[PDB]
Amino acid sequence: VLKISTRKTPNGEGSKTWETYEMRIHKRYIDLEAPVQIVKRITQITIEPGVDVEVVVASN
Amino acid sequence: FTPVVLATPIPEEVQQAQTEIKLFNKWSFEEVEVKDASLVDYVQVRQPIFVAHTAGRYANKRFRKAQCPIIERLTNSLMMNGRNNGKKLKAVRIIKHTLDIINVLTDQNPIQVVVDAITNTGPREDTTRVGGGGAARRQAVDVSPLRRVNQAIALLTIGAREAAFRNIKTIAETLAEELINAAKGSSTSYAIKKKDELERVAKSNR
Amino acid sequence: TPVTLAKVIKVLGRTGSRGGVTQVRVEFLEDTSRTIVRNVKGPVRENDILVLMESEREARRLR
Amino acid sequence: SLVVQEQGSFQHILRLLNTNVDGNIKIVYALTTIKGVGRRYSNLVCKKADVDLHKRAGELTQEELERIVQIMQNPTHYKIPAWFLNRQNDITDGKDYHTLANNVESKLRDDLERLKKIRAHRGIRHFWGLRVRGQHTKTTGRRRA
Amino acid sequence: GRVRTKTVKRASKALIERYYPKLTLDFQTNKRLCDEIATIQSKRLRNKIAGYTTHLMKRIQKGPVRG
Amino acid sequence: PGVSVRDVAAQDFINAYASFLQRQGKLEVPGYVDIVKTSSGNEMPPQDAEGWFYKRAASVARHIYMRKQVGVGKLNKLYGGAKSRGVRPYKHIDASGSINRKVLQALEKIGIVEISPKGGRRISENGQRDLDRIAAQTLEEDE
Amino acid sequence: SAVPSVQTFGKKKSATAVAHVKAGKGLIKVNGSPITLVEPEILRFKVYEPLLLVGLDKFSNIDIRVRVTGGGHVSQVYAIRQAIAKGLVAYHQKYVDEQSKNELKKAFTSYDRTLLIADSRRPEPKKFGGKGARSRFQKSYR
Amino acid sequence: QHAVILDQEKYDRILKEVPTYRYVSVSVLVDRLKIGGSLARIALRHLEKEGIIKPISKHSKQAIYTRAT
Amino acid sequence: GTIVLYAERVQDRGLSAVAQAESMKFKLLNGLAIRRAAYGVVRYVMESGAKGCEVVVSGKLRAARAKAMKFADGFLIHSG
RNA sequence: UAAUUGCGAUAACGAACGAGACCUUAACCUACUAAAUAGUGGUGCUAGCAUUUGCUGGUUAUCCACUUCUUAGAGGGACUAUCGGUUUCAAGCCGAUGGAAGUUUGAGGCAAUAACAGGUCUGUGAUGCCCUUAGACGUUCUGGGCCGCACGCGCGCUACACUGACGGAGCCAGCGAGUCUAACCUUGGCCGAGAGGUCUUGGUAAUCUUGUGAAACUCCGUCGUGCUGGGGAUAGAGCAUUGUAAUUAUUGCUCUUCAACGAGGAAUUCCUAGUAAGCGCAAGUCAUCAGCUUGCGUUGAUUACGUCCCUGCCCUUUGUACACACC
Repeated sequence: VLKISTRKTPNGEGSKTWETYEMRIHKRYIDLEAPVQIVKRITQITIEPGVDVEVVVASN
Repeated sequence: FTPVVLATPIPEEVQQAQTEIKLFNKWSFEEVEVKDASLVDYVQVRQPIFVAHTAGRYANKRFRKAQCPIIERLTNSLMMNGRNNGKKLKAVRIIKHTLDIINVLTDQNPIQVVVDAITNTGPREDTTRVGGGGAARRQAVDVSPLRRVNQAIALLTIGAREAAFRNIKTIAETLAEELINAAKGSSTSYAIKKKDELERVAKSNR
Repeated sequence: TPVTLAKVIKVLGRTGSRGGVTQVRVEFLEDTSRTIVRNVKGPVRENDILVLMESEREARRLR
Repeated sequence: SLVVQEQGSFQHILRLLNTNVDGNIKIVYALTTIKGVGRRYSNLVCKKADVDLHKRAGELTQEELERIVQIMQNPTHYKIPAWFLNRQNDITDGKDYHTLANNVESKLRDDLERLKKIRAHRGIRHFWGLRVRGQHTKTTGRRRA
Repeated sequence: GRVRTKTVKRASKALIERYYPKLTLDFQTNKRLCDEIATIQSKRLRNKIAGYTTHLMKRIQKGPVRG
Repeated sequence: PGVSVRDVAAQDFINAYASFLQRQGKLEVPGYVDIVKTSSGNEMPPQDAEGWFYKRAASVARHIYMRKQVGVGKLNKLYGGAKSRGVRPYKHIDASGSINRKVLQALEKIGIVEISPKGGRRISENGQRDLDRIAAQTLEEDE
Repeated sequence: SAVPSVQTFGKKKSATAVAHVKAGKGLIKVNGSPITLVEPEILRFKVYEPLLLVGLDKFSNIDIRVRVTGGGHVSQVYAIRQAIAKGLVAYHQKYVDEQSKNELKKAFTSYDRTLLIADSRRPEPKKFGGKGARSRFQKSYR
Repeated sequence: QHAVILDQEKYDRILKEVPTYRYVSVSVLVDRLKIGGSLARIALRHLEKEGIIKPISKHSKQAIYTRAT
Repeated sequence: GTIVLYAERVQDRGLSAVAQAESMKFKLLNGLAIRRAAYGVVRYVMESGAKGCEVVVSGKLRAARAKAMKFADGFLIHSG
């Protein structure tokens, strides 16, 4: 949960009213064991705007 | 008391004095009566407990404050003036010590010495700020048996609090000195002083 | 020193301009055949027992 | 259990370093009446001087009083590190000192005189009676004296 | 205080008018009926409504309700 | 019947072992240890001048025992209290590093502790048995 | 082999305290140490409390591992006294008999200081304008 | 002032008086006598030699002793 | 080559309040009047399948002291 | 009723915006789908006490199992339920029982119509007009200044001590942050009283810092009512740290000087339950600097469950010579 707190006013007039904006970042990981085709296949068949995808090879 | 044993010891002063009767720290709740009617139902001394500390919840419905033992209601009124707020553990240690001092000074049940003090200090009648007209005079209303316990404890702690300030004694001492002078209105008790002052005023402007 | 107990039957409302005083009706404990209206300071419900100083009085409206 | 009495051995209010030192107050905090010694220093000098810190100032023989005064003025010779000292790396002598007694008002008067003579800014602040460390003076520091 | 709004009470009056024989005196069962004969956008409202429908029920079976 | 240090009162235990250490002659009380303050947060030097170093050392032995590994850093904050900053508010302030360190090195010489993998120290079999033998003594001290 | 054990927890504020109750020789340990030594001090009997209202003999046939995290010094105490009394009634629930279990419940709720039902109190958010959740900075007018 | 050193005569009082009162604390010895209080705490460890006074409650904050036996 | 620009039309420009906002600019930039250009955009939105519409113009409409004319129609909600 | 919230009364009938619904957060779930970046039980391998099988640990995966605690998806759950007391025996209120929760569940986000000559042109490469434009009111550079101190007012920090201070030892959070064409969050080793130095290390992060081993606090002792070891202002001397740069002390560290303040006058602010108050911590700022704010958890109460007496706003009645509207 990203949080940003600012003052509602530009400049400094009025009762001191604050705000707080959020950005919510959801992470999860799925493990698979698949040969040549099903690797790049699975990366591009399941793609979507807004959703970031990155695949790690293995080990180190 | 049929002392049973298990893989992790558990002391003998623990097994006995507990599983038989649910004493206080180790004082008995039985054989202690509120020696004044009209103040029972409120001064709660009938449900026993070991330490004057519980996850209470007496500020939701109005009168629920009464199913709270007066011991813990006494302790809770100890922890005040800014520097003491919230330090309950300290207060229970004060009160536990206050009862030992009392018991020594006059046999009896210390928990009875306390209950005695609350009853004899709650003002029977009191003064209210009536309209009066200009120099607003007063009127002499009576005070609730809930307040009779409320303002009592209130006086019995403000007494021992202001007593043991820049004085060589401790809180458990000036509280065992203020409970003792109130368990039998010695009139050298700060509370008894205020009490016989309210009733005095409430008798004079009626 | 004569002292009279009194048990609540019913609670009227609340007087005093600030709202401090509460009117109530009580039995006379030792004698059920009496019934007097008194002014109170603290919070009073039903069945709780007053402690009357002067056992006559019986007042009413209060600011 | 030091429930011991001592007859006429106890002697309250003695004198060290030209200052008056009460006897009825404990050793560590007794000495601290002396301009130049404080709680940590008086706690340390009495250690090196093999003084039983539990005593009162009224106790301790003139012998045990001599092993304290001596260490106190020549402190660095008794495994007392220099950071514990109130005037290290002087400015006109380069030695580590720990001035005591009247010489705390003396070397203070001197230091203040030094950087007043040379007319440094800080000095002029000491002269005008103002505040010399860069604190504010607009809202605070009133009442004076 | 807990004073049910008109949006709630309106739905309560409307159901009972055209679904009395099916509706009962129990909240839990009523609650499930609403999901079969009414489209509601939030769970609380449906619970809020179904709770008030049963309120009218427990007093219909006690004499006719005013309106 | 099989005593752990996890069966002894931490006040009783550490009081006991910190005497078994002082009367055992050998540890290695640092050159200072009569002038030091244990933390810059503190105000005065420790009141038990003669053997406070033995107090801490014992406490650490117990403390590493009931863990996996604890370095100089973790110990400096463990013993750090509050620091009066005069007319300003209080904050947390870490304790002396030289103190805790010299404790952890003087405790290797007596094989109570030892450098562990993953960093920090760890109680050894030599010391594990050593606190498990004095655990009894202060648990059997009922006449 | 794997023993007939059960597992309950007890939360007070931010103190969730896991418990384990396996059939054994009657040991009762919190955080690698016997329950006799729970050293927040005066609140000692607060953790003894469940072992007395229900009869000291009930535990002799069962082992108690209680590990605690979070909260504070007092909140952990109420969190462990709750984990204990909740595993006993959950032991009779599964391995023993219904009649016996309610006998244990009845011994608690007739005394219940939380014991086997979670105290729902939590802290309230601060909002801008003061330092407390309700408390407000001092204003000065004219 | 008070007394932060035993005057021996002062040691006569402590051995022959404290068995009178059934409550003896740090402040008790300070009020009735004029002990320093620093030497009252030590007076209590001493008075538990063969126990002129008997203990019931010992604590850093509070010391609660009684009469003899 | 690692980034490519595409080009749609629009999902009926009578519902995107951005294109309409841009329209009100141009209309007034094309010398058209306040109430004319306002009612005009609104009526286009109503006849575009919307539930409601509100076009507010703030500033100095008749010069000097500035004002604010609200031209709204249909059904609107504000709060939750 | 918290509410133009509703029951109703009804020349009104039927409706829309606002309130409510809603959305977020905190509470419950042994029911479902899962987990070497979260856990637990067994098992290897291993250490110590007891050896009576037992108790406490080590082992980044030894192997196997599971989802209670953790995470977050999908759902369930409450609707003031059930009973009673009241009232047009209507909306509703009160009590008791049950329930994770019964105060709009706690707390918020959002928030109509109409208005103000409120503030902001010093956030804007938003802007009309004027001003000025090469002796510049443009930009940049060196130095100084914004902090200057007889004094008046506001917000605050530390305090006046024993319900404490100091010294040991006990030891428990949650919200959070963190390094590319770069030097952030930093463990551990060593060095140094300290503050800090040096050598390595992990972490683009449920993995590493971090169990953020926080403070209040618990305990054990020293001091003993003494402007006292309560209090830490003023000031001297020295070591370091940030930075091109520290004097007008940036901050940190150590020694010493050891003030006012003995509970605060007329007045006056804030507050109803995990609330007040006390306690510290992360985050903003940030090269360095928090006594400031935005949040967080730890400890955790006295009183009220009322009224219109005061100060305000709301509705209605009423007066009006007010409409630039009682400035």
